[PDB]
Amino acid sequence: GPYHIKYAKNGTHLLITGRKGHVASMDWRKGQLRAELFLNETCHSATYLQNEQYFAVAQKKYTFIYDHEGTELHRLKQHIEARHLDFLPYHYLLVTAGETGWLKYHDVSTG
Amino acid sequence: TRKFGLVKRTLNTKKDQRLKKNQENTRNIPQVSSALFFQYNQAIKPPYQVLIDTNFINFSIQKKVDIVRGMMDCLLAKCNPLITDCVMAELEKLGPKYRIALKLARDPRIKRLSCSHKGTYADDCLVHRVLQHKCYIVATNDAGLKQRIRKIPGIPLMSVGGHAYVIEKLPDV
Amino acid sequence: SRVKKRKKYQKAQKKLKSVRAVYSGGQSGVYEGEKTGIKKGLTRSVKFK
Amino acid sequence: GARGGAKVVIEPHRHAGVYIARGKEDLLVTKNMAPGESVYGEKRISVEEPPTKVEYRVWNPFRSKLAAGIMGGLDELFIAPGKKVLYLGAASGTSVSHVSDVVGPEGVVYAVEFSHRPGRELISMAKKRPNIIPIIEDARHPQKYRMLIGMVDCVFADVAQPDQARIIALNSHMFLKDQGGVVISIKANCIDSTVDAETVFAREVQKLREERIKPLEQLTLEPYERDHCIVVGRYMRSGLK
Amino acid sequence: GLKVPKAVQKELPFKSQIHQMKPQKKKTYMAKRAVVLGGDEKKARSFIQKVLTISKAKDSKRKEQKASQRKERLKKLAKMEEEKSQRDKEKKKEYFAQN
Amino acid sequence: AKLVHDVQKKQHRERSQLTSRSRYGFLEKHKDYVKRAQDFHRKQSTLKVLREKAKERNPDEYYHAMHSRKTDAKGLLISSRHGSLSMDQVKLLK
Amino acid sequence: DDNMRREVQRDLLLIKHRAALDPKRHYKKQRWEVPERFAIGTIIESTILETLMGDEASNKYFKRKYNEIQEKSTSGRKAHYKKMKEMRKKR
Amino acid sequence: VRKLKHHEQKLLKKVDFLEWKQDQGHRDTQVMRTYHIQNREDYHKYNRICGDIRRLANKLSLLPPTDPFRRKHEQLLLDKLYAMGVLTTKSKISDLENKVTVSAICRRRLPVIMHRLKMAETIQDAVKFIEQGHVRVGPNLINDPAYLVTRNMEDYVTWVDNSKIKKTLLRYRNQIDDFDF
Amino acid sequence: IKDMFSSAMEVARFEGAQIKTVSGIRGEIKRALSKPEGHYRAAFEDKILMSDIVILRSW
Ligand SMILES: [Zn+2]
Repeated sequence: GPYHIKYAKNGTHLLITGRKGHVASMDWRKGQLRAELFLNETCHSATYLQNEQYFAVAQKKYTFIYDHEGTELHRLKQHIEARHLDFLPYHYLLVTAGETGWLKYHDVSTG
Repeated sequence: TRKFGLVKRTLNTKKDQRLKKNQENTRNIPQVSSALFFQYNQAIKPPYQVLIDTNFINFSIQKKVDIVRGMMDCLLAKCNPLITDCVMAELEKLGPKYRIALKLARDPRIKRLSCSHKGTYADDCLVHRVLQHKCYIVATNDAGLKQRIRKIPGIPLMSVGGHAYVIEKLPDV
Repeated sequence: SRVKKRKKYQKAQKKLKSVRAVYSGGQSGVYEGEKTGIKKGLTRSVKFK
Repeated sequence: GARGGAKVVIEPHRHAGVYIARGKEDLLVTKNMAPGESVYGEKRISVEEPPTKVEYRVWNPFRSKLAAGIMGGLDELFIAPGKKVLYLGAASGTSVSHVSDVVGPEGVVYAVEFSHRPGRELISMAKKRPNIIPIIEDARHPQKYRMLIGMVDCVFADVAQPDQARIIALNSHMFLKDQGGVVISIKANCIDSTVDAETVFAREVQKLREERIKPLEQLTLEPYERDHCIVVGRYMRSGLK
Repeated sequence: GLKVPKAVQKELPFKSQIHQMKPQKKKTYMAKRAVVLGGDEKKARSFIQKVLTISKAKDSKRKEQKASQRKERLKKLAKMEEEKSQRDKEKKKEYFAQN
Repeated sequence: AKLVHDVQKKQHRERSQLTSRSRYGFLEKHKDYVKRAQDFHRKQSTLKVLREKAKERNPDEYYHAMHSRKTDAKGLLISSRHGSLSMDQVKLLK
Repeated sequence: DDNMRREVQRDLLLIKHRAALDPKRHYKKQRWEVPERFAIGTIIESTILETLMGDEASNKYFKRKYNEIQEKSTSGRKAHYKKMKEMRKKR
Repeated sequence: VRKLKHHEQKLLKKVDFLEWKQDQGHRDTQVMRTYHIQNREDYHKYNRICGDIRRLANKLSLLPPTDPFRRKHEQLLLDKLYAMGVLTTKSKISDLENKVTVSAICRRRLPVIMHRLKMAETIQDAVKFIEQGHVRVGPNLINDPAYLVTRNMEDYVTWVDNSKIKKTLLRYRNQIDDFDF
Repeated sequence: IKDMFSSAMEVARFEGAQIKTVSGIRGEIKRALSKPEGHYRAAFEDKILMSDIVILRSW
């Protein structure tokens, strides 16, 4: 702990990210664990992308995009020290802000 | 019991199906035609069927050689010249400059052959027809096309040279 | 000269049989099967492109 | 060669419903729909299977042009188990019975014949084979027997007529399914004996394209037949290009 | 056949150590138990090892026939290649002489 | 063969071992000697490789199969001819 | 069945190598790996191995041909080597 | 995503949820897999060192070719990198750009050198033995699978005395002496 | 080698001479052996057999 929680837009899935680096994605109604990462790192926040298939985690210095089963897809080298994450569902933009005081918009579809 | 040599799960580019490059991934020996005795085409006989190439019509006009009469003179037999849709399409694409050649190509004596392929490239269409059936004479002056037909055995090759037509691979002459 | 051309032609007839199948009058007597065997995985048809 | 007491090994052919009998000689065989009798005096092979006694009939290439096609190595044969086949020019059970074996109980064979004398044995055979529907009618007028035929996956034509191309086109349009099969037996002499065989074959292929049938492959039936070829095509209503 | 010295064979790496089975001298129980069908089976077992002897020899001779005609062909082949190489050179002098 | 008579291309017959030396055996010719030299060089080539493999062996090389494989007293690998029977198996066989 | 009856096994082995059964047949060149499914049967109108060895012409052919191969295979071998080392001995 | 239809593909040409340009082709993941790197950022720490070498070489190249300073430093860099084992050859100065790579540095890690010395059947096996305390370099036990071994120190890579692996090596050849153990 | 020469005195005259076998293996007359008379030592480019015959070409 402590644990930051972000529900899916339709409320079917729960994404949890512990400060010490325990990240889990689960369907809380049926109690099925879609993915569980034990990153030995400091995780600040996480968010779901367009749907439960992909989610993003803001780790010590870089943001990582993960798959439904927990497979790492991308390491966002451009986003540095991000502490807050948000996803604009209609625009497919991922937004980050942190200690750098830089607001970065990233298109998940085209990358 | 934690396992040894633990690694972070990551996308495997070479073995992941979802990626496009990974996603994508009875012998036939054609019979030699029964109409062909080694290099000699025994089956072919008069009246002959001749496929007209686009360049052939242009040169025939240049030398004042009529298509039907010139064919009868060269082979001393009745010839049924045939123009495929490709050759007709090539003539039309040539432009207003070659309107004379288009008019002669539409002569009623020149019979028409339909085509069932998308492209308009006529060199490939002619070569496919001769390979399947050994019953056509190829009338062309294109250097490239003539070499292709020469490699195919038993395909008489006709050309316009000098003042009249010339037939190369037709033993009965 | 006539004899040499005679032997040359009959020689060529033997070679033509190895190049392609040639009709030889058809069936003679009871059908005794494909003597040289049947090849399941070989096709000799000419395919249209 | 293939005498009575000899023993053979039966293995499947590349085409479904066709088998090979190995030995000192190889024989093309088909499983017998009506075991215990031969329709035209062919040899038969019996296997004890756990025990029921299954039988296989020898397919003679010199008698059936379709068998000559299999021997010559046709790449695609639309005749297969559980398919409806419209057989035109079914003189008798020399070839229809073997086709009935390939389609099997689930499939059907619409045997079409015009002459009444061969038709009578076609009726006699068909009562042994429940999957055969004999239609004693001219193939020139498919509208007469439209009541009797539904859609057919493949059309096989062995009619020896000069205008068979018209006969094939009419039957295909009425009864052949889109993307369905067409298998034609062409005899050069019947169509036009004035010109060479190759000119006839090239001319017939052109007619098939005009009638929206795409030819897939061509095969000559030597040494089993002279001046004979089989053209295999697909009925592409939408477009041949 | 080559016989490796035992001194060398002893100090060989794990991957390349020659496997040499020793002969057995004491009669094994299974060797004393196994039944060999005699009479009719003997005649039907000598027949097969004769047939497989002919078939291996025939293949090894027809295979050697190809290897003899491969050598003859490639000698004829290279001669045609040499003619096409020299004559191709000559054409490229005749052409560029114009240019 | 251009400008060569058939007389020029006449076979030259091969000589044989002397009777006094018949005991020693067949008189080797050049083709026979080539068979000897080629065979000896082939064997010596493989032997030379084996010695280098022996010299360059790493004493610390470890393979999981070392447990299954065994070595004789002399130091040579022992290989099972076919690759013990439990009593229950023996009772049935007997 | 996995039993693979010895009569059946020899018959299939006698079809894989059928080119050597008669010096006048000379079949097409094929490999014929044993099929997964097959059914042995007789012709309606004595196994092949039993049928073939009942012949006298075929048996006399194999014995001659087999013997000729043995002469080739045992030429220059240990038996030939020992004779030359014995010729060097006086008697 | 489901396979896009034709009209969808034309309107979504640049859509790719698994490959992005900033990934640089997943070169990091490929190199991590080949040499079994367990720390995600080890590649990019190596990448920065490679860039430092390449930056210096580029600046050196822009000095005049006959400069004594240029020749001295370029040889020193070639001398040092060869000693570490990153560079196989010292002959060509262009190697500082073309043949300086993360794989070259990763190839000198302890698990890989064990694999090349045949102490392990695979790099993964070598990592396990290091994590299990079977491997020493000189007199020091090393359980870190990221230790870079210079050319000189590759001579001292060996098993620990009381390792069960050593017993199997000696027991297999029947050369085990229990006095030592 | 033996039977080429009758006495060691003759061999000394031909010491260093070029010789060969029927197989084509080239050699040299190195030295004359003291016992028996006429025997001599030769070195060949490759090992020769007992069945081989050595020849010295002279005119
Ligand atoms: Zn066309």
